[PDB]
Amino acid sequence: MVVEHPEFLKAGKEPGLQIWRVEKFDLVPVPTNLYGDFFTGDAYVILKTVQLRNGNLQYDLHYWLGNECSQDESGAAAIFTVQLDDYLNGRAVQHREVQGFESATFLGYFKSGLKYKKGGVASGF
Amino acid sequence: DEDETTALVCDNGSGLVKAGFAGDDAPRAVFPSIVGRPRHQGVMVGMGQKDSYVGDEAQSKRGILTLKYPIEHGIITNWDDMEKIWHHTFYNELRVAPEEHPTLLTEAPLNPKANREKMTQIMFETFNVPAMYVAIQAVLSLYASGRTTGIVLDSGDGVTHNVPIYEGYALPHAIMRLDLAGRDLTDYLMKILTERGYSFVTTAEREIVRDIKEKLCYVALDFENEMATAASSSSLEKSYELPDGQVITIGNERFRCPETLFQPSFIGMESAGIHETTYNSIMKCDIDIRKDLYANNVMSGGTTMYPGIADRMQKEITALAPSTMKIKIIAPPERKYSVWIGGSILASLSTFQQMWITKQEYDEAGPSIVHR
Amino acid sequence: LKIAAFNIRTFGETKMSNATLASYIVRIVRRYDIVLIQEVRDSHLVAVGKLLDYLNQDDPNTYHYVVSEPLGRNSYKERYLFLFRPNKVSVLDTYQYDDGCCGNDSFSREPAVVKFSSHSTKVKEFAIVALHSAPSDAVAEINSLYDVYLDVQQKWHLNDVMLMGDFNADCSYVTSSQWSSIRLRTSSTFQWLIPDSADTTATSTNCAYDRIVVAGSLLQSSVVPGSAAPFDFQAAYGLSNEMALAISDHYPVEVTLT
Ligand SMILES: Nc1ncnc2c1ncn2[C@@H]1O[C@H](COP(=O)(O)OP(=O)(O)OP(=O)(O)O)[C@@H](O)[C@H]1O
Ligand SMILES: *[C@@H]1O[C@H](CO)[C@@H](O[C@@H]2O[C@H](CO)[C@@H](O)[C@H](O)[C@H]2NC(C)=O)[C@H](O)[C@H]1NC(C)=O
Ligand SMILES: [Ca+2]
Ligand SMILES: [Ca+2]
Repeated sequence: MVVEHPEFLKAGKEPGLQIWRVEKFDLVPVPTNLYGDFFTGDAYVILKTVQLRNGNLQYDLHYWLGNECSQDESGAAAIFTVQLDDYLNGRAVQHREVQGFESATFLGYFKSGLKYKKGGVASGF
Repeated sequence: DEDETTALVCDNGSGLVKAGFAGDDAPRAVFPSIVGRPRHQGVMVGMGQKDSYVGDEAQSKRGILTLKYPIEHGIITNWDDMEKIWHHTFYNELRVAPEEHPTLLTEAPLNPKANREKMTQIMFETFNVPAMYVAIQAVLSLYASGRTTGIVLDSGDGVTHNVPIYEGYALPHAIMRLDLAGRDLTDYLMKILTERGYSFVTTAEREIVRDIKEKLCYVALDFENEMATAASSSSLEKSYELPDGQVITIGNERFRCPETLFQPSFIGMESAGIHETTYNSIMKCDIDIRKDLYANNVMSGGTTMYPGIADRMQKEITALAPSTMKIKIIAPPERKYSVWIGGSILASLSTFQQMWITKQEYDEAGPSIVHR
Repeated sequence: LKIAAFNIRTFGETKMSNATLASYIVRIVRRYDIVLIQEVRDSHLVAVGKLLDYLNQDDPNTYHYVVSEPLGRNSYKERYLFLFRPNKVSVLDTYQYDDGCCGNDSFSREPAVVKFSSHSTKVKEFAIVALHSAPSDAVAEINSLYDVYLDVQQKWHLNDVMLMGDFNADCSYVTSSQWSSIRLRTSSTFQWLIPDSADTTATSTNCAYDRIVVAGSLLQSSVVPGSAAPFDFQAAYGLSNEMALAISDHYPVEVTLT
């Protein structure tokens, strides 16, 4: 574990919310204004950094999987999520999120509402 | 491009050996894990002398050859033979030199420390590869289905393995093993089908009985009552013709073959069924993570392709496990390549670029560096 | 030097599996130093493997072999199989004939040519073109053998060549009028050992289907006269009619060189 990918260094530094979309075997940071918008044919990865009472941090890894997406993107979403958890010293609990069947907490992150849409980047195969 | 489209992946199975490039739908090559050694001295018309054959040539000329199986029950036994399998894979199958192609390899669940380092020592010094990695077979299958938690059931030709996984890491302490798979059920089919009245003498009979098993056999839930259905002379028969114009009819034995997976006493074994293995596999894990495993019950390998298998497992583990528990058996239609598929993705990731334990790491730290 | 071209009907695994039959097949094979078997319908060379086991059980190097892949545009293929004694002779080069494959493929089963080295005979080096012709083009394939020999001259420059096998070259398949076109029979270069008179059929019928042609001056001189003829194994071992036919329908056309 000596990963030096641009997005990894920026991740988990301060409290907030970070989103990346799986774009042909690689992560790309979604614009902050487009948060809460997901293409049904793609796989995404989210990380909720919450501040704690002791001064330390808390990380919650969520990966949203599209309905009409491909296997490469669905798989990659699981792979990156594990590599991050390890990058944060195994201090995060992962969450599997499906389209339509979102969890209790996952729905709570978006204070502007969750909005799906048709489309998405092509597969890497 | 130097590592994206030049990367390689390879599943090492007791029966077949799957291989291909990083970022393909299916593996480009799928040949049987065999090494045929000629018994008598002679040549094929056109060719000269042949020290030994590998793959299909070994399979198609097995009468005059003495075939050896390098991978015994999922694990590599004979290193000298396995060395030639990769040689055939690199040059003969894929038409690629190994010295400029990163090579990903798959290991069985509980592959000993030595076995990981031994194959690592081979690839770098004997084949001179630029970089390589040793992933697990059951782990790739979980990543193939797009998740990081749950229990996998890889049942190939050699062995069956229940592999509990949590947060990406596999749980070795909970892994279960069972020495029965594709080759055993076929050998059971062979015997119950001859016991039916028929005869499988020649190689055209001996080889086709495997083809029959795959196409006709089905996992019939509630075996007790499935006999009453078959005992009513119903249209649960299915005729099939040999290479020659001789037809055959398969009745009870069509579903009594895969039932051995759930009743080991069929073949005389005094072990537990796949349903019980899955329950006990979970029971050897932490109590706070069983709910994930019950719901994320993935399926992989070739000997899981029998129809009605999810139905059979679902009913059994739900009948054995808790009442209020949520169970769900997953089985992607490409589960006979789950192992390879997951690796094909894994290797093609941008982030995997740094997981490659290259010759730079090898020259200094030796074969012990990839051990982890 | 004992040579023989023997067509074994339905030479498969069910054939060799029979202990009673197998006994006599190996016995016949042991009679000759070089043997060419035809109609080998063994998809995975198990019977070929079994035959070699009985022959090489005492001595591993009693007989070496030369076999081809299954040949046949008719979707019903068979193999040519040589069984030769390494001590008496040795193979130098072997190749499958390339007629084309199209539509112009002259042969049903492309002849397998083998270059030998017999130091215990007049001819030290000589070729042996094996062929089992399809009864339909019995003439067309026999006519094309002349080209096979002509190709041997462009390859190994070896004018000494033996062209033998079940040519189906008599009776209904090749009648009197049909010999005119065949350049093999017309040109004086060739010398047909097995005559039209010969009966190379285990059945009551009288047909010289199995043939043994020989070309090249040295080769022709190596042959012992009055030796080139079939081998009635029915009368030889005192077999009954069904017993003899159970083995095969064609006799083995032998010849003794020196
Ligand atoms: N559609 C099918 N139905 C039933 N059985 C099948 C099917 N396809 C393959 N098999 C069986 O699965 C075996 C091959 O599967 P697989 O490639 O997963 O095993 P492997 O990885 O080579 O060996 P292992 O994983 O046990 O070490 C064969 O023996 C075959 O009989
Ligand atoms: C091998 O085949 C031979 C030839 O077919 C068998 O001999 C015949 O056997 C049948 C019954 O299977 C008898 O009806 C015939 O009378 C036999 N032929 C003759 C004329 O002798 C033989 O049985 C087979 N070998 C073995 C031992 O099974
Ligand atoms: Ca997509
Ligand atoms: Ca496998």
